[PDB]
Amino acid sequence: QVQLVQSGSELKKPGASVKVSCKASGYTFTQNNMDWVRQAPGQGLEWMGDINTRSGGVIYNEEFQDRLIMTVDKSTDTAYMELSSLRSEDTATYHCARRKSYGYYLDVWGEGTLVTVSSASTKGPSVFPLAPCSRTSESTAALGCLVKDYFPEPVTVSWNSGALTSGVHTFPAVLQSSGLYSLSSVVTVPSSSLGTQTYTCNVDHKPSNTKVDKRVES
Amino acid sequence: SYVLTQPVSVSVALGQTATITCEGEQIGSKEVHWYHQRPGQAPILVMFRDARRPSGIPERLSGSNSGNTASLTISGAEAGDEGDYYCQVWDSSSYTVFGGGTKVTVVGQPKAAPSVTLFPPSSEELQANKATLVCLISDFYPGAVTVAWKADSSPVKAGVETTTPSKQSNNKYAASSYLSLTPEQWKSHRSYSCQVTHEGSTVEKTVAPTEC
Repeated sequence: QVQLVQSGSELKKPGASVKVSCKASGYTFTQNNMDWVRQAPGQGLEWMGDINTRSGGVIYNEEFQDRLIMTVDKSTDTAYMELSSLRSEDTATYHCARRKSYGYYLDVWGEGTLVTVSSASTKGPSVFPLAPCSRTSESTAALGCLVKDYFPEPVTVSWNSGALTSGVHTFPAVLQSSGLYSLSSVVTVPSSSLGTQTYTCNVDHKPSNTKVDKRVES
Repeated sequence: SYVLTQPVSVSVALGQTATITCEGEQIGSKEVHWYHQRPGQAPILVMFRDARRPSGIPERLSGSNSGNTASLTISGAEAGDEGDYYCQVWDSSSYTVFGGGTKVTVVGQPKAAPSVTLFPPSSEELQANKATLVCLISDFYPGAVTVAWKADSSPVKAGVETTTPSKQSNNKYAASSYLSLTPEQWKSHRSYSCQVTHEGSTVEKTVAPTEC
């Protein structure tokens, strides 16, 4: 399967630099050029540049040339983007995207890496269990995790190390006036399986290197 | 500096046809490619070289390009067609150029009533001298939803943070509302309620500190 796997999201200070990776697999790396495209929140796509994976020569969007270095490691089929002298307006999701062989469209896109540029402190979330106190006999039951007070985005949530997927609903975060985010993830279960199996949410906040596993039901 | 111009937004109803334009000087002499970005996902290629579809794209999507206008037509519109569409060209001097995007909303869709869950503050949070009530609202359509909080029937006009509704992979919307209280405020009332109104129907969930 053609895959383009990107490195994790990060918070950087203004003036610093970020280096994002894109590991390619499932095809011969030197058969396609690689491009980098970014998207600021709520905005459109902005092309940054394209690299020839055989020669390492690049074509840049002129606006980025002075502070963007695109390279490849042909020994690990990985493409890299290093953006320096970071500015607040560089906050965006950076995607690698494969260029069609002998063509000029982008046929496969990576999922993106969110880079936030800010002087604000990173803050890993506090995870609290969500359960009814005594809610009405019914075969449905809602259990959750409140991922509280984190910065920046993004956060990912899974349940029971990824085994639990059915009935899972992870909600988009609210941004509080304090500049911190919070989100919730809920699982709607069968009420009979409540005492039989444990339910644990797994929260990952890459910008702060925070990983939390929280037992909701035992 | 080659420029591509797209309309800001297009609405299309279920089963219907709509066209998104991509204007450029003499764009008919270039090859135009299109991408669809669904809410919270990465873009995907949906049309290349004006009118060719890549793997998995149904024939009800078509493309054309002539003169100064290229276009993408969505026919038989489905809920999954919602999202932002971008046109793109390669220019020998400007290199890769994208249009600004068109937001496509799929309308004429049927009503789905929301599922509402209200959670009280956890014991762990109360230990940390905080209390958040969490009201989760899922599987609704259309997006318009109003959320009101009450403390023993009286409206709460402090400590409420509600999320703007966002689309689920289900093509239905979700939203969250959070009420922040101190542990003393939480235990000072017999009940708290989250009231959600959707297309004229109101549903309510309640929590009681004495049940905790």
